[PDB]
Amino acid sequence: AGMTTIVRDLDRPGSKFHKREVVEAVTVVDTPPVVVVGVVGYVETPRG
Amino acid sequence: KSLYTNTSRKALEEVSLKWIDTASKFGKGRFQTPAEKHAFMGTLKKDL
Amino acid sequence: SGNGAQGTKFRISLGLPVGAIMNCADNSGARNLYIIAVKGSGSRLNRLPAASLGDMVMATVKKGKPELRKKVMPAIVVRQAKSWRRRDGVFLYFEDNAGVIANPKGEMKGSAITGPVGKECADLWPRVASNSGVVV
Amino acid sequence: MKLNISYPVNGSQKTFEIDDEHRIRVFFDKRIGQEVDGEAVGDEFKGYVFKISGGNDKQGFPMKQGVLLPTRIKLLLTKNVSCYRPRRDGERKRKSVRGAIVGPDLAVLALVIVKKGEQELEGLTDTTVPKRLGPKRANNIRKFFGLSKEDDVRDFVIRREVTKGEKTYTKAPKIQR
Amino acid sequence: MKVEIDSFSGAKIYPGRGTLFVRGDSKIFRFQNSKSASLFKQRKNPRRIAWTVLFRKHHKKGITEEVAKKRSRKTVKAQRPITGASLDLIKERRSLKP
RNA sequence: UGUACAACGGGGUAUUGUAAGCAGUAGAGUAGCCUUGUUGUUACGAUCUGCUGAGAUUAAGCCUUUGUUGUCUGAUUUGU
RNA sequence: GAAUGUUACCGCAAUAGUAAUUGAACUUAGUACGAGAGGAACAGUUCAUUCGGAUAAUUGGUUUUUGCGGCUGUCUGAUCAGGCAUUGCCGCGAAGCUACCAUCCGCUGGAUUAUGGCUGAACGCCUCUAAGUCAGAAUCCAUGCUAGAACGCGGUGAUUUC
RNA sequence: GCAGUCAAGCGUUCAUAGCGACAUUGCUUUUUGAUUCUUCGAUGUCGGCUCUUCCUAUCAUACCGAAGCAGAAUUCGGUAA
RNA sequence: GUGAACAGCCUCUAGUUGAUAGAAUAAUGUAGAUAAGGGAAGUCGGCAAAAUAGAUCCGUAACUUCGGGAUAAGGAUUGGC
Ligand SMILES: [Mg+2]
Ligand SMILES: [Mg+2]
Ligand SMILES: [Mg+2]
Ligand SMILES: [Mg+2]
Ligand SMILES: [Mg+2]
Ligand SMILES: [Mg+2]
Ligand SMILES: [Mg+2]
Ligand SMILES: [Mg+2]
Ligand SMILES: [Mg+2]
Ligand SMILES: [Mg+2]
Ligand SMILES: [Mg+2]
Ligand SMILES: [Mg+2]
Ligand SMILES: [Mg+2]
Ligand SMILES: [Mg+2]
Ligand SMILES: [Mg+2]
Ligand SMILES: [Mg+2]
Ligand SMILES: [Mg+2]
Ligand SMILES: [Mg+2]
Ligand SMILES: [Mg+2]
Ligand SMILES: [Mg+2]
Ligand SMILES: [Mg+2]
Ligand SMILES: [Mg+2]
Ligand SMILES: [Mg+2]
Ligand SMILES: [Mg+2]
Ligand SMILES: [Mg+2]
Ligand SMILES: [Mg+2]
Ligand SMILES: [Mg+2]
Ligand SMILES: [Mg+2]
Ligand SMILES: [Mg+2]
Ligand SMILES: [Mg+2]
Ligand SMILES: [Mg+2]
Ligand SMILES: [Mg+2]
Ligand SMILES: [Mg+2]
Ligand SMILES: [Mg+2]
Ligand SMILES: [Mg+2]
Ligand SMILES: [Mg+2]
Ligand SMILES: [Mg+2]
Ligand SMILES: [Mg+2]
Ligand SMILES: [Mg+2]
Ligand SMILES: [Mg+2]
Ligand SMILES: [Mg+2]
Ligand SMILES: [Mg+2]
Ligand SMILES: [Mg+2]
Ligand SMILES: [Mg+2]
Ligand SMILES: [Mg+2]
Ligand SMILES: [Mg+2]
Ligand SMILES: [Mg+2]
Ligand SMILES: [Mg+2]
Ligand SMILES: [Mg+2]
Ligand SMILES: [Mg+2]
Ligand SMILES: [Mg+2]
Ligand SMILES: [Mg+2]
Ligand SMILES: [Mg+2]
Ligand SMILES: [Mg+2]
Ligand SMILES: [Mg+2]
Ligand SMILES: [Mg+2]
Ligand SMILES: [Mg+2]
Ligand SMILES: [Mg+2]
Ligand SMILES: [Mg+2]
Ligand SMILES: [Mg+2]
Ligand SMILES: [Mg+2]
Repeated sequence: AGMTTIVRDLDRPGSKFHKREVVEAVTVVDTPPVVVVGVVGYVETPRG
Repeated sequence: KSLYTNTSRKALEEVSLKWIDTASKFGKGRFQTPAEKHAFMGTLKKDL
Repeated sequence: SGNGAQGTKFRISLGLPVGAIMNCADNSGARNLYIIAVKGSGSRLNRLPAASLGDMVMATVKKGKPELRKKVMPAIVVRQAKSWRRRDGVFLYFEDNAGVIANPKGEMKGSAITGPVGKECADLWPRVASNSGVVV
Repeated sequence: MKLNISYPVNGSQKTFEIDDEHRIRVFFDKRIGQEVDGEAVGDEFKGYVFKISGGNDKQGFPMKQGVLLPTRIKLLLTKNVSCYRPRRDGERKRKSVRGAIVGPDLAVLALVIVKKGEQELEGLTDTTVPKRLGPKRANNIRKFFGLSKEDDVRDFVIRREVTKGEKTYTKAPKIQR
Repeated sequence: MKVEIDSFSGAKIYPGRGTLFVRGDSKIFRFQNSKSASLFKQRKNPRRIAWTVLFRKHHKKGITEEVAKKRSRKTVKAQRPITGASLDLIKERRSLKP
């Protein structure tokens, strides 16, 4: 779909930014349920 | 699904969002919601 | 950075390539600082090395006391101007480039610092913190 | 952050602490004087209306009615103004001052119960503390009893008892005008 | 998370958004966009640029029912008497006459 | 021949910075006629203010749509 | 892109390519070692350099959005609204493109080299070596990642009557 | 230009940790010579810029063996391009 | 008309509207522009480009053949009504 920004506290002991907010870019992908219509079954061979 | 079981610390961190930006990407978005935009601006020559 | 710097610096946009002249910010006698090198910087064919806020460069004094001129000495960037971006989200820039002359340990030659100082440098160089008025 | 709450009808006060960003949040962006309903802040206070009267931030700097702003600024203060007691006639000092608009930086919010909720708040509505002093000036004694210039104050002046081990003394003011 | 506001125009500046300027004398300006930020550098005066809060405030634009009254006041009347005098004999001597 | 498709139109989202028109005891001022002013009157005046965050533009690779109008069998070729 | 019945969908994997690099701070630790002066490292943590592959939420750059406004000179009697000045000029400017000027991401198994070893004869002793064997590197093979043989291949759908 | 063999010496003592005279065996073809085979009915000079790839006689980085290696630093050597 | 102007830019009279055309807007070009921070570090070399500019007022060094150097340099101002 697209991108937006996030704000969140950071959990990273040792870091200068432990327990501090950071702003971070994120992507969003549209994800309606997938529908299951088939099964396909593979076998091992000396040719792959 | 990832091909390995990362331990990274960076992987493993359990984030918890605080705020998701939601202003218009179609320009310099000043407002999260139409409600917020009403608040700040007041009545316009359209409107009620 | 490096010797005498306790702490690290998250990367900040480079604003001062070699040849940059920045305002000298202390009271040591020096009016400006001409950057001839950046410490701990690496190498790529044709890249200028460049300083950022809180970097230690190697500089000379183009304008100032004659006792301060004609030699290379270490100094520290305290104000940038090229905008750069903190992890908290903000793009921020000062109104001038400026540094303060210092010794390899990171101790300051002078005793005051005129103007504001960027935190990322304050955090990085104790005696620079000391002589600061407004940080950020 | 501490809420410092007064019930001026009773003369009471007690403080209250709150560790809830969402409950706390209600006071944000409000100013001194603005009124605030109760149920949000706590279920104790369901009903109760609070007038915001001031308070300190960390570093302790006081709020100041009128400034607006939700930050801190340095102001030039004078005689007869809050947050400054002049040491010398004609002295004015430049001094940091916290804004009047509430924010998460405040150590203490100063609230003043304006009217009472559906329930009693322990050390506040259930305890009452009497005025230290009584009327001293002649006509103030008259109005504090509604008297008309006929009744002669001398005996309406209040009298405070005090024991000297095995002696109990009675001392009144000294009427004036 | 704090929503800042635009030094020049007075717009809300949600996080990481617009730019921050630290002036020569440690005064910190905040712009929400290059628009406000250019006008600022141009030495334009907010109170003359019509779309700004500051301008509208100054010109009293669309404030309407903020000048509208309210219903805010107390309702007290309770005696505590005088500390030290027995608050008992302060209501039976409180019987007035007119 | 339908949760169709398109062209408009509407609403949103943006950009700019307050449209034309009209009005005004705002305006350095200026003319003209007298009944020569106890705001005299009639008009002119860069700009200002009000209606007016208005007007304009906004998919051409933004979003949306119960509205309007329209479109929905031409051509060629393929086989173990 | 012809031809291997047609057409469509989903896949296999021969062969070929292949990628990650280096530093510092903290901590270890003022420790081990040392008369003293001095003075490490492994494990752990935070960042960085050089390189690469993307991406455009944010910030920045670009402007024929000739979108909105402003300006000069002229021309349309004035007004409104405009034309011309090889894009007249100026401020702002969405969208797209885009930058260590912006953000995000860069995998883990095996087998080996040097070398140190086991057991162990030759040579009753002794030997890491002769047989056999353990451990082992920014190496190598795979995992992973990119093509996909247009003369390598599998599974599956539908397959024309004037 | 680079690498060996012998080992008298150097290295407080001690040939060979690290070196190494007198001699002497080689390798290399980015030095310079020597030659004149190809090109004089023409194969565009020097340097730089850009960009690929290759070699190893390895400067750094990985893992090692040695030291006149206490530590820190360094030097010698191996597998390594 | 603007303007110092036979300049540039717009216009009247007169004259042209001739120069293969259509559809797209990949690379690389030619010609025209812009870029954050730095500011010649690029390069044989500031090559190219950028910067400056009109008019009124103020202010103007070395040196000199006393004529200059000189718009030296450096500044302020500029619309409409
Ligand atoms: Mg956008
Ligand atoms: Mg100074
Ligand atoms: Mg170069
Ligand atoms: Mg000089
Ligand atoms: Mg000090
Ligand atoms: Mg008296
Ligand atoms: Mg800009
Ligand atoms: Mg922009
Ligand atoms: Mg149609
Ligand atoms: Mg308006
Ligand atoms: Mg296109
Ligand atoms: Mg409609
Ligand atoms: Mg056939
Ligand atoms: Mg320590
Ligand atoms: Mg010793
Ligand atoms: Mg590299
Ligand atoms: Mg225009
Ligand atoms: Mg008109
Ligand atoms: Mg022309
Ligand atoms: Mg853009
Ligand atoms: Mg990169
Ligand atoms: Mg991989
Ligand atoms: Mg794997
Ligand atoms: Mg294997
Ligand atoms: Mg053994
Ligand atoms: Mg072995
Ligand atoms: Mg063997
Ligand atoms: Mg043997
Ligand atoms: Mg590797
Ligand atoms: Mg094929
Ligand atoms: Mg097949
Ligand atoms: Mg000999
Ligand atoms: Mg020896
Ligand atoms: Mg000897
Ligand atoms: Mg050579
Ligand atoms: Mg010959
Ligand atoms: Mg020859
Ligand atoms: Mg020849
Ligand atoms: Mg020839
Ligand atoms: Mg030729
Ligand atoms: Mg040739
Ligand atoms: Mg070798
Ligand atoms: Mg070895
Ligand atoms: Mg020895
Ligand atoms: Mg290589
Ligand atoms: Mg090789
Ligand atoms: Mg090779
Ligand atoms: Mg002719
Ligand atoms: Mg021609
Ligand atoms: Mg053509
Ligand atoms: Mg630039
Ligand atoms: Mg400069
Ligand atoms: Mg040079
Ligand atoms: Mg220079
Ligand atoms: Mg050079
Ligand atoms: Mg030359
Ligand atoms: Mg040269
Ligand atoms: Mg030139
Ligand atoms: Mg310019
Ligand atoms: Mg001269
Ligand atoms: Mg004037």
